[PDB]
Amino acid sequence: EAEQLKNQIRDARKACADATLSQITNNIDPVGRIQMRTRRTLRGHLAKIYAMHWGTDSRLLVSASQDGKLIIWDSYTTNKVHAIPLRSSWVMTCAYAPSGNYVACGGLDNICSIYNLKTREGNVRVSRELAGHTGYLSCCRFLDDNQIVTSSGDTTCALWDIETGQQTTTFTGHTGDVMSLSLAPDTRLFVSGACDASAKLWDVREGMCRQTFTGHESDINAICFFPNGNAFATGSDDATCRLFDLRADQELMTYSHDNIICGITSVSFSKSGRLLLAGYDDFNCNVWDALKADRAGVLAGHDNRVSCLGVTDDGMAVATGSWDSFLKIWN
Amino acid sequence: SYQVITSLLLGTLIFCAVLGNACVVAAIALERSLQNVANYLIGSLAVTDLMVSVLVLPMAALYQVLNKWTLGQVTCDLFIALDVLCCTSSIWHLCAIALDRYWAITDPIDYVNKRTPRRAAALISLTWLIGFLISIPPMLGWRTPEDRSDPDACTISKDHGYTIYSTFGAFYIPLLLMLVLYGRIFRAARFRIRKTVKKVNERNAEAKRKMALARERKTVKTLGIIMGTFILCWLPFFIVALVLPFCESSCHMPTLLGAIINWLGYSNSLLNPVIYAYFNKDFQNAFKKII
Amino acid sequence: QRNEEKAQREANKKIEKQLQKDKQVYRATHRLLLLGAGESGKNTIVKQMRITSGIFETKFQVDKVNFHMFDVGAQRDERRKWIQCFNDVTAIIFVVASSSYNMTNRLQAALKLFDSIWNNKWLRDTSVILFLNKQDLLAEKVLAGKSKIEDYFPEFARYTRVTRAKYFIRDEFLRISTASGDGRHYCYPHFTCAVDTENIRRVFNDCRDIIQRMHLRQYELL
Amino acid sequence: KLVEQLKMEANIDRIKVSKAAADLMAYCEAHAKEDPLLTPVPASENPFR
Ligand SMILES: CC(C)CCC[C@@H](C)[C@H]1CC[C@H]2[C@@H]3CC=C4C[C@@H](O)CC[C@]4(C)[C@H]3CC[C@]12C
Ligand SMILES: Cc1ccc(CNCC2(F)CCN(C(=O)c3ccc(F)c(Cl)c3)CC2)nc1
Repeated sequence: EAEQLKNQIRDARKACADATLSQITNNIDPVGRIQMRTRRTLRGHLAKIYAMHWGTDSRLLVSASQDGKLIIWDSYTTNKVHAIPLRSSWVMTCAYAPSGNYVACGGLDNICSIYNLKTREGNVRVSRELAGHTGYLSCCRFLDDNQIVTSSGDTTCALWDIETGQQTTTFTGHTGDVMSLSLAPDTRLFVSGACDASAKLWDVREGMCRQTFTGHESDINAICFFPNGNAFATGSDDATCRLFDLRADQELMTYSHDNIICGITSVSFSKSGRLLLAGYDDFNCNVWDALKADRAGVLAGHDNRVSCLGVTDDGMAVATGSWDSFLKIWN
Repeated sequence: SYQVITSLLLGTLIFCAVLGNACVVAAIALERSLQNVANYLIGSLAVTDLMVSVLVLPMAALYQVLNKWTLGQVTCDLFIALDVLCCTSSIWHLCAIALDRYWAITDPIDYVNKRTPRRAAALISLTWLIGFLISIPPMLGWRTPEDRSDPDACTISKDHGYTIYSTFGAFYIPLLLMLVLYGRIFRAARFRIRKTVKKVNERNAEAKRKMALARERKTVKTLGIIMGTFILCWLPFFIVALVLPFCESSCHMPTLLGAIINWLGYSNSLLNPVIYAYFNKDFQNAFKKII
Repeated sequence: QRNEEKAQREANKKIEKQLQKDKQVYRATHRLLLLGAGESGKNTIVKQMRITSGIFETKFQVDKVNFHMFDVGAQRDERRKWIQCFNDVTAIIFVVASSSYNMTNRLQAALKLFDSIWNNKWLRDTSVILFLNKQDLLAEKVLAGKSKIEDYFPEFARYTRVTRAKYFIRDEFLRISTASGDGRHYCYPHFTCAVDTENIRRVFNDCRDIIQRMHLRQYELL
Repeated sequence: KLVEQLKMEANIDRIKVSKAAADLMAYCEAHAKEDPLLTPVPASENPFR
């Protein structure tokens, strides 16, 4: 029955399409090209940068590199607060706790390593090791100081209680490995991207998939929520970005460009949500008008592939991390 | 005027040398892709050639065009020492590069463990110590200043000991040193190409033979270019600066054949980045970043 | 004002010093990647070279050359979209059991895996240190009179018994590197049974050879 | 089998995409006045130089 039960979902999805996003947002003229330029540059790391996360406090920043080093920057005045020695030099993920106390990382070691910055002796030491996964850790996000949701290559998202160190909740709805994971602003739901060309909305409180979005034609590498929380944006290897809505299961907008034949590595949203920034394989990051698919302008500024994007909690600045071992701060 | 057809050519040559050295010394500093020990040595060679091109080359042209030394009463010697310093430093930088290549190729373990940029710094210190040792003795006279007084001219010093000491230290010892080094790392490369055939279909056997022959041709072409540049530029000057001082009784050398020798020796500063930097693949791809 | 920033600046200076020192230490350390199925002679090679996670690090030193070794078979699936982390390795130690085609067409799977890994975009500028482990079992099976390699290499009849059969497995692995024609590196096996002590010495000599080729190509004498 | 529990999302109340586009563009229009990226803020209040 379930092998054909998707027919009803598809029929309702098609019949619900009454007014396209591109058919109604013409009440606003295009915002015009943006003149984004680099304000700060960061050169402490010495290998490929694979991940980056902004703190809720606008000051600090975290970046993970495959050299075995996790570092904490200082965006306003380029500086180093902490640079820690890793027990594995194969990390492709990092995340900063909203409380400003914890940092996590993971990668090919099949393990979520959680580092406590508020040690009584000051020196940063690992706090817990989350080794339940059987596939390479690809995304990580914090909910609280004792709660964390993890993505991995074992075709499974997980929820870990840091105090007990156990996989409290498990999400096995996917059929391929999952690489992208971002939480809704109301941190009771989240979405995950996968290489089976699907994005699934996860109900945290019950640990079950709620809605499946099947827009992309290839592996999804990035995903991020709209600031409202009722929508989110994705990024795939099909050289297209797509915007999905929870309450209307269609695709609101599709972002594509003629000069784009490379996959999308990371995506993020500004404070208002109108500006969607996506980092690409082609050395640069593009900025998109989310309501009319107009590319306001590119950033460039990286001599190797950009690997991670992040917009500050106040939306003031954009940070980009690339494989050239350089982090650029934009405004 | 007759000076115009000379001043134009000489100024264009000096400007081309200045641009050639400046591009290299800027491209190494700007880009961290080219920041390594071997390219640090090449950059030191480039800045030495820049010093030649902006310090001694334009003035040498100024003395040549005017035909007389009027820029100072006795200031000629200080300039020649600069000239000697910079030129022999540019010559011995080639030996430093050859020694670094020999140490890297023959002893890979030493490369992996102890080929720090400190090695390049020490090589540059020792390649400028040669100039410090060569240009200075004629400044105070090799033994006693007694015979080279001529206010109307500005020429190289002819002192009996010095016409041997300078010509052997600056060129001849470096010439055979580079010869033996680029012969050793010639037969090493040839033995390695032969090893890749001895220890390892038409698309198989003929491909092996053709790429081995191509590699042999390629290394002999590289060594031929480097050695031909070095010889064709410096050798006539350093054989004239030794044959002629011993035969001052019949020291005849036509100006239309002798003035060109001085500048062929000079043009080594222009031609050094052409083969050491510009033809190199790393710079050939790094210069694309500037447009 | 100034008081609270001098401490941060000197902490920055110390952090930068430690990062540069760690890079200097790492640069004098070698990089090697291992590939091949579990049915291959991988276990013997790893056990010699040592003297849950998807990456196991076995580190050592031979003749004053530091080696870092990464076996990566423990990563369960989907090698496609994380293999870019290993494009900076010096060479790949591809271990294939030469005696294991009889024991399914496993050797054809080794062929296709070798073809996929050699023509990889990330690893087009990297050498391959091939292995053809447990040749003794190949000799035992060939001397049985039936388990000749023509069953899974139907083109054997033209090659020129144990030495003749073993080299065809060697050479058809070389077709992947030769017909592609990288022109920068070359592939080379080393017949080993379970008790040969020359595996690490062979790997060290091979790394020295690769470094020599890199030097001769940098100054373009090769 | 288990796909039956995977496909129980057929009961969700998909509200009209017209309202989705409407409140999305309304959110953008209402929040465009507080987005530093959309319109460059003056350098006085900018913390990055
Ligand atoms: C190929 C050219 C452009 C560069 C290489 C050749 C160099 C060495 C040649 C080309 C032009 C030459 C100059 C042309 C004119 C004169 C005036 C005369 O008193 C002879 C010396 C002098 C000053 C020459 C010195 C040597 C010179 C600089
Ligand atoms: C040891 C040594 C000596 C000389 C050289 C090459 N030196 C080139 C010269 F052949 C140029 C002309 N020489 C001058 O002394 C001179 C004359 C007039 C000038 F205006 C200037 Cl600036 C220099 C003599 C040296 N390499 C190593």
